[PDB]
Amino acid sequence: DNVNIPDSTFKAYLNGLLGQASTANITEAQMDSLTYITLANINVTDLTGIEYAHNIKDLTINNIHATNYNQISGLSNLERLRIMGADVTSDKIPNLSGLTNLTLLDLSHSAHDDSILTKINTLPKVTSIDLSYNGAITDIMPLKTMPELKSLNIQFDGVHDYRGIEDFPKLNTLLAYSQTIGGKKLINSDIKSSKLTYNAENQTLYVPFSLMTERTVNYDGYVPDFVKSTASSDTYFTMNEQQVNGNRLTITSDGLTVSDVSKTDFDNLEKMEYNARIDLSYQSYNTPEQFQNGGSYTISMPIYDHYFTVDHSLNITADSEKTYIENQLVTEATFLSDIHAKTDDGSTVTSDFADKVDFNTPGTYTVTLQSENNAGLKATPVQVNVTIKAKTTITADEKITYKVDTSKTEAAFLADIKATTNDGTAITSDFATVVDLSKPGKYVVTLNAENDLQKALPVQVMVIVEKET
Ligand SMILES: [Mg+2]
Ligand SMILES: [Mg+2]
Ligand code: NA
Repeated sequence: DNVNIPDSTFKAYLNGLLGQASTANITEAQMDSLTYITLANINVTDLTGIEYAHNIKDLTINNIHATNYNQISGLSNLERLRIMGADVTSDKIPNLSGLTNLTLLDLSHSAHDDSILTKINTLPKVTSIDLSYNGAITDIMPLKTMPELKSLNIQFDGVHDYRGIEDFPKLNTLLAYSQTIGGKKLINSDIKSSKLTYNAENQTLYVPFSLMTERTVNYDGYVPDFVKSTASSDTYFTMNEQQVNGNRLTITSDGLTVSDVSKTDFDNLEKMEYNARIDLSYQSYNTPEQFQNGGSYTISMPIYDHYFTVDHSLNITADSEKTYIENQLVTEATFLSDIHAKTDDGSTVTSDFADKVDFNTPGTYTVTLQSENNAGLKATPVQVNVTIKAKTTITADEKITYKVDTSKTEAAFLADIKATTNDGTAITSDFATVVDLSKPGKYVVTLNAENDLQKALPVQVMVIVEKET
């Protein structure tokens, strides 16, 4: 019954509580006398022995740079827990389902992500949570399953979607003002320039707000607008990492318009960033009814940040090899169908196929596809390997002559007339339904030959059976 507390600074703290020397020993009975533990702004790196304090109702930890927090997983009699630090990532917290008398949970000012929720949504008696100041917390819907949750703080947190909230069984307070959507867990899109609009007569660039796909949606489906201010604090818009001056911006409910944009400027556009405020103010949206009974539901004035990568290329995708046979003929049009040649726009594809592919010399030929949809076509060309295969050709003798009542098998006959194809393709025959060999005369057996790719032109052999003396 004397307790292992490996951290000198941690034990030092605890001895100060018991009025003993900083380096004194501590007793399973001494641990059990403890009503609270408050570690703040001291470098404590391991919490072992805590697993020991079975009687604390208050654990309060701020900025201690602990490696993890595992050892708290079963303090059944703990009522109020608080752990804050810029380094407290979500992994450092164990699952908290043991904490069966916990009413209060504050993990504010930390570096948690969404994986924290599935550790804390199994808490039976938690009335309130503060996940305030966690920028990487982006969706709070998993907390709908907690039975007693009444109050939730997510101030300054990057949540964007409130659809589901009425699922909360007992919630009457959501504090959710000033989210910074895309602040920690970045939002990026890779996009075709076709999705934008360049007008050369006005020299204007238009960017449709329909691209801002992670924008705030209130619980009832309401989608607030971006502010229309072109002040740097309100809108921060970037082209190729260069901030565009307010004087050039015009903002509507549909999108944003830049003036003074040249054709060269537009073509050179590789990146945009849209960082702006959302127009959602005091008393400007619906509140669900749960929160109207003397609670509060503020989801106001969020901030949105959205990175863009712009692609002006038009690219062509098609099957990249094909096989025809030796001397049949194909028209470029039939060629393109076969390989399914397509521009990414739905414009034209040309080719040199008629130039490169030689149908009379079996082999493999490089066709290069090209396409010019644009005012111009920096449409990089994609190559296709067209393959010609040898025509499957039977060769044989054309006459053979046998005595009556000679016995002959089919395979003997094909051997006798040196019947053969150019590729290992099997010859079929009407031989044994055409020749008699009991009755003299002239019999015409036709040879044939087929494979996966072609049928040969049939060949005739004249089998003469002569009544010889
Ligand atoms: Mg801004
Ligand atoms: Mg109102
Ligand atoms: Na708090």
